[PDB]
Amino acid sequence: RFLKVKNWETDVVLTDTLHLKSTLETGCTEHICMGSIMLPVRTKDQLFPLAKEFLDQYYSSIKRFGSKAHMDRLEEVNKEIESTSTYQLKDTELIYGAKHAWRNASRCVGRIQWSKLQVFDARDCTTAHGMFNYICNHVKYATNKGNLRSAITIFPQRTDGKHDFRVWNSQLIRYAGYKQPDGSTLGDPANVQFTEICIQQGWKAPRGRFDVLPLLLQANGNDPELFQIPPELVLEVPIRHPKFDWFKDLGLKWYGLPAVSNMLLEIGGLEFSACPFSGWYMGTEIGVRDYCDNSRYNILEEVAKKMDLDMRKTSSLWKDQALVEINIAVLYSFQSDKVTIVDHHSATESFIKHMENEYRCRGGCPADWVWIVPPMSGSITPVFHQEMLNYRLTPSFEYQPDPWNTHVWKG
Amino acid sequence: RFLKVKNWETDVVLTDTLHLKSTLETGCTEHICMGSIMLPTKDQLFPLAKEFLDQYYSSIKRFGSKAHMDRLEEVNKEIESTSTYQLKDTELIYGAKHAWRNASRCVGRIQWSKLQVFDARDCTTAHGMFNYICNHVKYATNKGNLRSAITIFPQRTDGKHDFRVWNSQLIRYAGYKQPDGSTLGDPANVQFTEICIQQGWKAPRGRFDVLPLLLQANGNDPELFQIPPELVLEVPIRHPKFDWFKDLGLKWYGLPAVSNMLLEIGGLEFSACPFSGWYMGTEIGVRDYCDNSRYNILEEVAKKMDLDMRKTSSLWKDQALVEINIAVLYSFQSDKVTIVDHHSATESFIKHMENEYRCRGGCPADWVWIVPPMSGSITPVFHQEMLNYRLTPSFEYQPDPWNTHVW
Ligand code: HEM
Ligand code: HEM
Ligand SMILES: Cc1cc(N)nc(C[C@@H]2CNC[C@@H]2OCC/C=C/c2cccc(F)c2)c1
Ligand SMILES: Cc1cc(N)nc(C[C@@H]2CNC[C@@H]2OCC/C=C/c2cccc(F)c2)c1
Ligand SMILES: C[C@H](O)[C@H](O)[C@H]1CNc2nc(N)[nH]c(=O)c2N1
Ligand SMILES: C[C@H](O)[C@H](O)[C@H]1CNc2nc(N)[nH]c(=O)c2N1
Ligand SMILES: [Zn+2]
Repeated sequence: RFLKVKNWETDVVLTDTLHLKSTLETGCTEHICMGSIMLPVRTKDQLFPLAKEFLDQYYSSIKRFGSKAHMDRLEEVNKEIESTSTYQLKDTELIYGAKHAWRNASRCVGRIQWSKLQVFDARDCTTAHGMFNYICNHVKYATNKGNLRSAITIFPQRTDGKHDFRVWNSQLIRYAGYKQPDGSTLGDPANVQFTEICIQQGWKAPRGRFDVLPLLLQANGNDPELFQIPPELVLEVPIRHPKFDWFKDLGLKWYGLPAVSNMLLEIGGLEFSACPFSGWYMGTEIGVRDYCDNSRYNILEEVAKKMDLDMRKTSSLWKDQALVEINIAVLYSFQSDKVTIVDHHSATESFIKHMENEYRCRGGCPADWVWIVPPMSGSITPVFHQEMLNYRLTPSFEYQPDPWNTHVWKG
Repeated sequence: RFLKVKNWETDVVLTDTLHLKSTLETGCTEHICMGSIMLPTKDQLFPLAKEFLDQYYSSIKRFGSKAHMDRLEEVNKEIESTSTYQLKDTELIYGAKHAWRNASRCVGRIQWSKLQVFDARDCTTAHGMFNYICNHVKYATNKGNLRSAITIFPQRTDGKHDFRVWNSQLIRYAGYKQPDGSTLGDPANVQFTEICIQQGWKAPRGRFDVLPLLLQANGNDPELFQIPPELVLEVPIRHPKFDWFKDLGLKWYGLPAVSNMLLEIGGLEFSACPFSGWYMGTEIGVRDYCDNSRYNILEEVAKKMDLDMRKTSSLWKDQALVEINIAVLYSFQSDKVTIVDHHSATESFIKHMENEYRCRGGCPADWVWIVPPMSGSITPVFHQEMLNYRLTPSFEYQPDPWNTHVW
């Protein structure tokens, strides 16, 4: 069956057939759409079909489907599963797997870059000190003195689910938030709980507005251990505005490297519960969300005051005005310091090109519209007007519950 | 089977049960989500009739009363005999209000119960349609102080005797195919503007020409009517700070009035039910003024503000978009024509969502339409999970009449 998507700005009509390879479920039914819901141990029995599915995909892509090497590899995996109960990915399969998880990430506007992904193989890792080193190296390689390169580091897969590798941080680099006795927060409000855990675990907190949190790392199902990224490995950008000279005295800065560490990479049935990955920012992730959610730094008031906007009625659009100025300041700063960043206009445009190309070359591109359209100026970006189809392909990145909810404490 | 919705800004969790009475299909499956697609006999009539009357009598606290069973019988009898039935005034008023209450794509539903309903079921001709519509326009406009209303022409019969209002809105500007190659007026309306010309309209060929109504009665060929100019309240667009804004020659109309939808109540189909409320600012300033395929004035505005249009990263589009929208609100306010801004309106839908969760057990909402087309994440609806499902009575899209009318 063929499914058509229309762009209402251009009238371009695309045809999806790739949704026919979709496996996992969406959360939706014929009676309810759960399209705006944020969140809508594996036996031999289920594992070989998944391995087989993945390996048929790998071997088609390299143009060897049906070859001896393909059959022999099916055979080899088959055996390994029924004798040790799991199996090991080859280097080529792991690289391919991790690229495709990104390619299949329907909530990711940056996918035009999916084939340029430096894969770091950390499957020989055994301790939390080992993980630290691996993560320091990724951070240095990815940062690259401001010329950001996309990368992922992949630690040993799940075994019995009692011996998991996890990164407890939700991003490798993030600012502490501290809830004060008066009910206010210093630093990033989103990170308060993580920051209490670290403090509990022994971290001595400076207690400023921008403290880079320590990594909290779990190897082999063991209790997590604290480590401090070397500051010289943490590129930061002070934020200033091209026209407004008072902007800088707001005291704002941000880190250059966005690096998601709390997700689970599934490849061919295997579960990599520690796979920190990193790319580069779209400006609005900082200027819209990080600075301007009420539940984050919430600097909109202070910025509108200083621009002397009429603040006594929402209808002056003072919030909208302040938000655009802040975002200007974020792109200006990153650009001035030569730290890679992309604006939301250029990023949505690249995506639509990527999306069309994926339809022509792959029969589709699963895309989640709620996530792809930027969180300011939606309708003046070309994705707003693009119909999309959302579906789940493997390999894939998945959410997992935070580890402090599920960890069996040892000693 | 009971479903939770979380607000990520407040942590407020609401529990939806209303979806279990969801009747129609969404377009999604367990394999594919279609959340972002624009358009995803006697034997069926009685169930539909029954389901509706059941909710009506429940609403008036008379579920399973003599009056209730008596009516179910009376309707059951009318259908068996006539193949259709007629709604009581009270049923029709309740049905229209609930079609709006159930509009998953409408941010303005806090207002659903203040809807003045005009029963035009006795209408027989286009001239009659025209009279009813002018009365609707004048009543709803109310010299700038807008009031919600719907006018309801006679229901579908054998489907070759449909009443349709061919315009997509009661009041829209003309769009013209030009020798130049570009587009004069509103490009949304080009086709329809040509159908009017082609039935005899005398286009004045300007940027802002109020289109003539094309009305169809009892499946007849449609006719033209010029809404009296003095009933069309228009607003000149100026900026509270930029003196030059005026010189762009921008105006919009005060009355948003959708006329191309099909209202379905208890299985009955009202193919002509133009309805109107009042504008959210962004509807004119973001979409009407700034869409590529619309008036598309951002470049012209950015220029007058002397912004750096060399690179997209100066955010020149975004800056101009805010100002264009500031001017829309300011103008409507200055001329005292009701408008709501997107902050105020989404904050209202949130309180209305809460009320519906506690009073009705839920609220179908299409997040993709609810979240404004500018500044999404700074409005509270950005962070609010929503469930989308189809309840009846409802408004539905229908084929544009010309594609269908046997001429
Ligand atoms: C090249 C630079 C990249 C850019 C500009 C980019 C852009 C984005 C943005 C703006 C989001 C949504 C964040 C939000 O608004 O909450 C996102 C989500 C995501 N991206 Fe990327 N991305 C990039 C690289 C990558 C990489 C390297 C990966 C992993 C290989 C990745 C995988 C994902 C995933 C899994 C999500 C969903 C996150 C979640 O569900 O919490 N992206 N992308
Ligand atoms: C009272 C002020 C009202 C406000 C502020 C309002 C707001 C809106 C907005 C902003 C949209 C999205 C429009 C778009 O972006 O295309 C919309 C859609 C809609 N509203 Fe309202 N509304 C109002 C009154 C009404 C009334 C009186 C009705 C019916 C009685 C109604 C029913 C609908 C329907 C069916 C849609 C979806 C139309 C479509 O799918 O194209 N609304 N509303
Ligand atoms: C590699 C990468 C590049 C890039 N530009 N952006 C991303 C993803 C972004 C980066 N900053 C945070 C975001 O990750 C998701 C954060 C929130 C998501 C979330 C999802 C589910 C539940 C929840 F609580 C939160 C990743
Ligand atoms: C009553 C009302 C008030 C209000 N503020 N807004 C609305 C709905 C708005 C009025 N202007 C645009 C929108 O009407 C329908 C928009 C287009 C929808 C559409 C649906 C299917 C196909 C298509 F081409 C277009 C209705
Ligand atoms: C493709 C997508 O479904 C389409 O562009 C939608 C997106 N959201 C919208 N939201 C509103 N309010 N109005 C619209 O016309 C649309 N168009
Ligand atoms: C409720 C809703 O699904 C949720 O708040 C989403 C909306 N869109 C988003 N879009 C992006 N890019 N990132 C997000 O975190 C969210 N949050
Ligand atoms: Zn869906």
